[PDB]
Amino acid sequence: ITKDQIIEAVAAMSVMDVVELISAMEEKFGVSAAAAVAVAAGPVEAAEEKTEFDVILKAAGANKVAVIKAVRGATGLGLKEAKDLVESAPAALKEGVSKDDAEALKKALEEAGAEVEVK
Amino acid sequence: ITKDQIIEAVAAMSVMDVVELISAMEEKFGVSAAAAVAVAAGPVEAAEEKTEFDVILKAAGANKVAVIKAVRGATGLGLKEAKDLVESAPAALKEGVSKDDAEALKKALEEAGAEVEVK
Amino acid sequence: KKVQAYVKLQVAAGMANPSPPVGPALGQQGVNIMEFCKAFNAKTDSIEKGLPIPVVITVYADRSFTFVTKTPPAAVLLKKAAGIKSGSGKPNKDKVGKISRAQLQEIAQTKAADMTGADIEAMTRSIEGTARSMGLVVE
RNA sequence: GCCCAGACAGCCAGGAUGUUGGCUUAGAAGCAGCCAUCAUUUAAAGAAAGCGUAAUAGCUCACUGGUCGAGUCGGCCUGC
Repeated sequence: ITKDQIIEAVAAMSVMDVVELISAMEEKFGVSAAAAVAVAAGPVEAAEEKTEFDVILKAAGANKVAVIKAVRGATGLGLKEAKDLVESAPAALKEGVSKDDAEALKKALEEAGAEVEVK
Repeated sequence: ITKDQIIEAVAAMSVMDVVELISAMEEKFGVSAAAAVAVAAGPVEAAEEKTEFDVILKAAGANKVAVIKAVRGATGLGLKEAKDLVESAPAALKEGVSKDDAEALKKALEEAGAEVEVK
Repeated sequence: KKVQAYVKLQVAAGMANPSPPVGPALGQQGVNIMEFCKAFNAKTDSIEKGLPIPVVITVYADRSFTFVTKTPPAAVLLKKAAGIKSGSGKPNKDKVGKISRAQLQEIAQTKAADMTGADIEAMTRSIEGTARSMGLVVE
């Protein structure tokens, strides 16, 4: 495909689609030859934009449990892993999830009464 | 500034910037108060987007037949099925495989002279 | 088919009737305490007679019930580690028994699937929070 | 002394895990009584301030967010 076309294709690909991609090139060409695309692909400004999916916990509902329960069930935490971060809300309830999964997670949390925003 | 404006503003900064904001808030408000902000920050999908694997064919190059061979060996698809998945490059060569597998898999495609991508 | 209740706790392997404490309870939710009795002390047989294991039980959709005897160790061996029979009326004033560091990580791990926490040091604790408010010394 | 980092009260959703803490008690399982009142999971949940059960359950409160939106609160003294 045209080089310009490839550039545009990469811009459309979610950072997830590009990560496994650079690691992919790494297997064949090697860390040396694949270094070119690896260093150029990373700049997908996914971090430089503060973005988009994820399940951000804007609010959650005056009680932990319900919210944390969902968190504990979605992440898997005892009594200091989803009770020192799920409050401020470190919205990173989960990462690298599709639109549907992120949508489903949001639902579960909202059911517990968690005002979640999906970036 | 409008709350909505702030949300967008935040979703514009770069990793470094937000870490500077959440830190400034911590010094001003405090680990307890500033907590409510060191949150919406983190989820700046820098890792969420990426640290997960499926193989995808970007291009087969001039060695279509060669690429097909590899595909027919990995997937086990017939000649007609294989070529159909190589020509239009319907991506997904095989999913549900681990890192090493999806990794090594491509280490059998590009050798045939094909540009692969894993999502 | 839409009517369903759910709740059950720790029942002494062998005890059921009479009504108190288990009568109108899970008796006015659809299931009766006629059977379900010999349907508990006839499955929990070959274990420790003195083991208050909480069997999870749904309710009904017809009239019947259901059963699932999960897994004490955890709670037991904790009371039977510093005298379960003779305890201190006011725990924190005196002791009753003692336990080593080995038998601290022992009752630990063996309940991680209910007890919640990452790292074994976080597990060794909490149980150290549950340490004693019932005699027994830490060391 | 507290005040424009909109809180204090409404409304929405939320009050957990070890655990029915122990002892005691026919039973008591946050809530008869006797002792303590720790920790694991978070903006925030007291091994629990009330209603409730035969004992559970169920329902509220404390605690904190969202939404609703400006001075408030504690105290001293004096005139009638």
